[PDB]
Amino acid sequence: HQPLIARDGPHPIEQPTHNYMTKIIDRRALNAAFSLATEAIALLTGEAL
Amino acid sequence: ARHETGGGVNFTLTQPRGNVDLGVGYTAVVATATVRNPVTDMGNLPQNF
Repeated sequence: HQPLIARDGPHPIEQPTHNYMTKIIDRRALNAAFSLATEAIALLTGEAL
Repeated sequence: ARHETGGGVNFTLTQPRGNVDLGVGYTAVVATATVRNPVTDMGNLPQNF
């Protein structure tokens, strides 16, 4: 809401301006890596138990 | 006051007001304190007749 003043001059303000602002947000995406070794797979699975 | 345009309907709201200087004499002082901007650039212009 644009705030207004009634100015002392009788000259016309001609229009007030009241509008809506729309903004597109943005997007980013994060990253990580977890890597496991060869023999660690079979030990969690049970192939080497 | 209602005004009709092709773009839209205008409403203009007015309020008449009046002023009386009550004090016989000086009731108000302006005090000039600081300076911001030499809006006139102090350059060189020749006035051409």
